[PDB]
Amino acid sequence: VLYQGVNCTEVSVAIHADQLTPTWRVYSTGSNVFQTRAGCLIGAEYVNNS
Amino acid sequence: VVVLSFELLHAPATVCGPKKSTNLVKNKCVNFNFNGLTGTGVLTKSNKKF
Amino acid sequence: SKPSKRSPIEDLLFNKVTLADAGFIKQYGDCLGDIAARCAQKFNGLT
Amino acid sequence: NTLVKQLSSKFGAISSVLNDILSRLDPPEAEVQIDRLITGRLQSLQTYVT
Ligand SMILES: *[C@@H]1O[C@H](CO)[C@@H](O)[C@H](O)[C@H]1NC(C)=O
Ligand SMILES: *[C@@H]1O[C@H](CO)[C@@H](O)[C@H](O)[C@H]1NC(C)=O
Repeated sequence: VLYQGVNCTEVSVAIHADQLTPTWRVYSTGSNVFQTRAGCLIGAEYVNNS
Repeated sequence: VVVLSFELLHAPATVCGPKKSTNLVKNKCVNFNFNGLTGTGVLTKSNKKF
Repeated sequence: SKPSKRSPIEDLLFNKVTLADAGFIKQYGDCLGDIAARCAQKFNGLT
Repeated sequence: NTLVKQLSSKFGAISSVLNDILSRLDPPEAEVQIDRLITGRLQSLQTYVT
């Protein structure tokens, strides 16, 4: 899931506080949260290989 | 007959209903009501000079 | 010799055109300042 | 800029802000004021898309 236009830190804080309107949660672990210019991508592992 | 005339547009209102005030919460997403003006948002100290 | 590895002409072309959006995760411009437009400030639903 | 500025238009409503309409009026009248705003905003978005 890509949360468009938002910083991953804010999304993680909102998740921990149970402040988000969608009540589903993507399981979050290390290496599954990646910040891109399109938004915060949770549920995909970023790799160096192109 | 009594006609009660009033303007609801000007910001510096002086006649409010008997609604109780709460404390002031800053830096959190809060549903606020300031003299009848309502909304949802994060309140912070302003650097604006009113 | 410079980041982005663009040609001298490309560097000139990019500096001469002024972008309005320059989209990024622009959540740092939402406090204080002058809350400059951009044109919905990510507040009125336009991104 | 045009699409955002159109949000301040009343389109015949007592106020361009939905919170003021809902705060001042009971649903049977608030719905009328809101329908006026919905029509104006829908026209603004349809124009934008075209
Ligand atoms: C996210 O927020 C942190 C501060 O909490 C900041 O250092 C970082 O640059 C931000 N990232 C983006 C993409 O806005
Ligand atoms: C890619 O390689 C660099 C080498 O310095 C490393 O710092 C970075 O964490 C690597 N990223 C991934 C996703 O493996």
